[PDB]
Amino acid sequence: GGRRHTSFSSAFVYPEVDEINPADLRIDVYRTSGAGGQHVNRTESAV
Amino acid sequence: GQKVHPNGIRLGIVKPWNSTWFANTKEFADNLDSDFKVRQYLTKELAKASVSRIVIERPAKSIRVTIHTARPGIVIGKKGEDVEKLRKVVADIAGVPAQINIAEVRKPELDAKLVADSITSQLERRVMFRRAMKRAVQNAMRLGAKGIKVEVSGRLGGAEIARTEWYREGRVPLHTLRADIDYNTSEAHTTYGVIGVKVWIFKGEI
RNA sequence: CGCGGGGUGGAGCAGCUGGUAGCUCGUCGGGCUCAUAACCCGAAGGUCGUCGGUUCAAAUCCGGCCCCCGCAACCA
RNA sequence: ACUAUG
RNA sequence: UACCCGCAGAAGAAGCACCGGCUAACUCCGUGCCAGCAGCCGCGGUAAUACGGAGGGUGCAAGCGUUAAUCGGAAUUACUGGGCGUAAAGCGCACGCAGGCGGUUUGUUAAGUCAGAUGUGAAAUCCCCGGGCUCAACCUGGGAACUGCAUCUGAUACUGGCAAGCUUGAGUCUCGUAGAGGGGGGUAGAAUUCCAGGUGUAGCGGUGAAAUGCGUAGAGAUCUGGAGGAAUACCGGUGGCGAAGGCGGCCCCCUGGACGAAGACUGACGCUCAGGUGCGAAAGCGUGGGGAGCAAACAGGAUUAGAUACCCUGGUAGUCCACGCCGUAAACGAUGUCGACUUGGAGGUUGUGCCCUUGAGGCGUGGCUUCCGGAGCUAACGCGUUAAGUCGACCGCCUGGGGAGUACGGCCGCAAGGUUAAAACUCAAAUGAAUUGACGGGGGCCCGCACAAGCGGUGGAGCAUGUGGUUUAAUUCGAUGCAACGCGAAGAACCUUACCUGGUCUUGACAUCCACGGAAGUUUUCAGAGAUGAGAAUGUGCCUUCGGGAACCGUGAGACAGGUGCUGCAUGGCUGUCGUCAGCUCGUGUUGUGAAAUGUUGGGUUAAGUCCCGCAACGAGCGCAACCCUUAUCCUUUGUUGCCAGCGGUCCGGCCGGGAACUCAAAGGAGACUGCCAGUGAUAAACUGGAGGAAGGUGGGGAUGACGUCAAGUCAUCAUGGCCCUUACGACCAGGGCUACACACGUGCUACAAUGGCGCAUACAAAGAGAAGCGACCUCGCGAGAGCAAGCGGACCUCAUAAAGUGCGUCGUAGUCCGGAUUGGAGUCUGCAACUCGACUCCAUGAAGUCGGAAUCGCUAGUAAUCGUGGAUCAGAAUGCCACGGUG
Repeated sequence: GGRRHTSFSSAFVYPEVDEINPADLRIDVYRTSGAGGQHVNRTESAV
Repeated sequence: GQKVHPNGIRLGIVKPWNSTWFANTKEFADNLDSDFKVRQYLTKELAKASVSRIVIERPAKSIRVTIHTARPGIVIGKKGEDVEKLRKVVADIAGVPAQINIAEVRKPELDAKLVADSITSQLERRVMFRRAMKRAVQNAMRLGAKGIKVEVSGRLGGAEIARTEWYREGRVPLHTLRADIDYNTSEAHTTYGVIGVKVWIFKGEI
């Protein structure tokens, strides 16, 4: 044609910028559920 | 397409020139610049006087302006009075001693320049443009123009977009060189800028 | 961790038997078209993860370090 | 052997 | 209290909506697709009659507007009063119960129907004629009306009932004819596939071209024999039959309908049909058979950007039979069934009756069917006795587009799904026929360096120049597919100049007006880059009812100037472009409801809407053509500065007597018109050939550019509406810049060489320019040039030796005796000034380049190619631009 258009465009400007304490954790330790004889029943693998 | 100027293609066939003097190369540019100012003057003065055509020849030293006009009375004023006070401001502009003549124009309806001036006048006092055109065509055709087109152009009745209405009547053969096609032109200065007005006027052939 | 495999142009791949880095796509430049895509022509581009050894010479052989996968981590 | 879009 | 009388003073008493159209009423300012308006179309993006405000106007008016609600308009649910071929709309086709409708005649009944009478239909309301409130609303007297229902008494044409008939509608019987009508059972021949053999040898097959595929384990081709399944060439037909779906070899068995002829028989037994029942292509489903060919899915091969496709090689369900289901299709004539009436023509098919059957024939009469077309109908297309015409009976269906034939529910189904069938929400349209265009990988005819046939280039190299980008203080602004890019610019060192830097001015560099002072001018002066700022002299042109006025300069304040600032999308003018393409229109008539059409198309022909002939057209205009310039032959006149044939003389030169022939010069005329001959052709227009002619069919070249197209280009040539700046966006100056350079593109020039390079001699042009100009001769300089100096406003003189060419010598296929870029040194000229940045000369230096990828340009004859010459612009600065001849 040759019509008056009316476009838009952004600009966007943003700047740049550049371990968890053992005190803060409690650690339950306890027995597992499931399959395998005398060893599963007794020991406390699970955390 | 663009047309050749119908006066200009027909010079030294059926139209004659308007400046009809001889020069060599020293004085040619000067004569042209004089003849320009003697016309640029006599147009500005004799605006009401209805002037078709200002011929200029140069015999001897002296300059000789013929004027053609619808209204001899208003140029000659009284006892000349006006002719003679044209001469002595012309004869400055040339430099040489001058000589004004006059001719009539018997039918101002059949001169291109006067028809155009006429129409261009009416458009400045805010006349409807289709009337102004169509009067002019009728008037020429009842005084025996073999044909006539007129052509106004550009913001007509103060529109916001330009147009060019035109209006022929009879025969107007512009590729025929033999044809006498009296042609001319005028700008109306209105409040809506300019409107331009062409006018061709066939009068028969040879 | 125990065992084994892999890091190569921008992407996916080949070259790993020491002396020579290719393939398809992408990028760049030119054309064709009113224009874009396809199509035609021409040109570039790889510290071979990283550090250190061995050799006259390391993408290639050898060691450490880092990331990425796969297999194993069983009998009570 | 040609092909798509605006 | 109504009502009546007195007092005072225009006093105490006008708003609301609208003004774009519908719809009565218009202009400014603000605003700039924002804010907002809006019932619907839509308004608003810098000139808004549509927003907001103002002024004016229109309409209502103690009210005026908005919203909601009903009817209207809406014939848009149609009783009055609509439709259904293509716009929404005819069930896929039948049978048929309730229902609706029913030929003709006599009698009777009196239900419908009609007439009259009585009873009732409350009053108010409505309507009419009155009356009362000052009028009006309001109140009220009398009437009419309450279209209705019942009872009684008549009428009996129509409808109905009951009875008795009739024969034309509808049926039954008799006899024949045609038919792919249906169901079951046999059978024939051709072909494909496979199986088993014989002959035989390298391909076959397939495609646009291939490959996958088959083949030396013997394919394809060919011959013999066998198996099996499916379909029936020819006949074959806008032929036939069937309610529709449908039905196609021949034969038999069972069976349905249609039609015709003449007569006999029943006596309205009829038509239509909601719900109901049946029939119903293909695909698909179930159980069981079969399986040649074909072939959804699927596989591989191609094609392609991809190719889940079109094409190829294979291939399973399916297609086939039996018995069940499914119930749908553009199941279409997109046209429900039945009946009646209303001009014609051409056919086909099947009966039948009359006729020297005398002929495959002449004259009629039924049935079914194809194509034209009249009246009429229809929005139009079309339909048109087989209606979509004129009527009647019954049924089905439609009520904007999407949502959606969908969801939910019901019914049917083995399933797939069918059938019935909504609403919210959303848009202001969606749709039909016809018209003008434009478009088509639709068709036909015709053109053009469009292709083909050819010759030469561009794209690669170095330079010139323009453009983009990048850079810069600035690289001024514009032109951007064809139709910008050696374009504006026919010529940027300063100027130009519009840009940057710094330095200056403010009624101004430029113009008009008034005021006051000085005749204009001349001449050096020191600062400063320059603009600019501080000094000596000099007349008095001119008239003076003598004031000064006029020529011209500075100073003064304001009206103003100024602006290459913005908008080419507000404009004029001018230009490019399709395109020198043959087209583009009008008037009056006519056709059509109309947009429109016709003319303008058709048959010939032309370069041409050129010309002829036709034809509801007849004419006209703009274009084509011609009229104009130039070139090609001749004639007439006129001969200097041009010319020299025949004459004399010579310094051998048209140079000097002379000549007026010839070339040439530039005025005036002649000549070319299909004019003449033959043939072709509708006796036409024209075409093909021939003659004479310098030229022949528009002889060659230019100028000439229709209506219009692209909001094409240009506000920076000029003009111009509006906006903008006005101690700056105006104005003056010096220096810089427009010439920058990692790059990319355009247009040119020069090359890469023996058709050539260098050296020496030697021939034949045209067209131009010239006074602040062209500049000879002679002298100086290697040269560019310099010094001196005739001539020439120019057929006289100068620029000015044309070069390719030709002859003789030389180089030997080499990055060269090809090529000239680049750089160093030294000059010349123009110019106040060549650093940035001119051209030319001399000496030296001697890059790239060995004929250019994809691609791409120009040209049909004095053309292309190649060779020089001149001009405008211009102080100087042409490889560009415009022009000229040579060879060809």
